[PDB]
Amino acid sequence: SLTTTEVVMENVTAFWEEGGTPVLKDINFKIERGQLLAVAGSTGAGKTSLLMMIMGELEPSEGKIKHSGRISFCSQFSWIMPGTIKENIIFGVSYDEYRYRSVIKACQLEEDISKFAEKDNIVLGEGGITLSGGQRARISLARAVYKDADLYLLDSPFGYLDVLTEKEIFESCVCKLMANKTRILVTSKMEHLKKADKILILHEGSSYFYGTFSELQNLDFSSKLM
Ligand SMILES: Nc1ncnc2c1ncn2[C@@H]1O[C@H](COP(=O)(O)OP(=O)(O)OP(=O)(O)O)[C@@H](O)[C@H]1O
Ligand SMILES: [Mg+2]
Repeated sequence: SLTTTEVVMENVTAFWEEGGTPVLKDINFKIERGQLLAVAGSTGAGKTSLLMMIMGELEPSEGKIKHSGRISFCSQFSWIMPGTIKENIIFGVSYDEYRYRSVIKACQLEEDISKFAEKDNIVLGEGGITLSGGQRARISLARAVYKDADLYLLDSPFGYLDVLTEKEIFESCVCKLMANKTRILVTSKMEHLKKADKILILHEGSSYFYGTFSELQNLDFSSKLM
């Protein structure tokens, strides 16, 4: 009877356009501190909107959202500010060389940085147009992981990566480096769902499944979707 709960949603319904159809309807879940929740579902299902509710950017019309803590958010827009790679990753936080190194290794940036003589000190322009798609994605993830937060909201960080790079980062970063952090990972990959503490599958704004992977194996659409 000591509770470890970090995020709760109870009977949550929300509208982006207050009057039409809800973007999220009757959503219920809870995440305990240090757990990984995988959020899956087709394009447009409401996955990012769910993260937005957690961040206070979308308010419910019904229900309650409970969370107290610092959030770090890795958006679908893999964005880059003018400045160095190092400056992009640290992004206004205090510098901790041990932490910085652990994050660049876990996000598979070691080999990319170590390529130039100027290492991670070379200035990027806004957009980081001289980087590869995957470099931009990894720098964006590294930024979110470097922040010292209580809840990590990782919105499909692996979209632009090849399947081998994605596997290595999911294992080193999400599963290992962040093992004791509360994480919500938007992903529909079945291998990732296996490793999650809990799973929420959304469909057209409603909950299609919520529970453990063993509870999912016992039941489908998810096997088509993943
Ligand atoms: N800020 C917003 N204002 C108005 N409508 C929005 C907003 N954000 C999302 N929507 C709409 O709500 C629906 C759900 O969008 P959302 O971004 O949550 O989907 P998603 O599950 O993240 O999809 P994807 O996998 O494509 O990223 C979409 O039809 C989208 O057009
Ligand atoms: Mg999205």
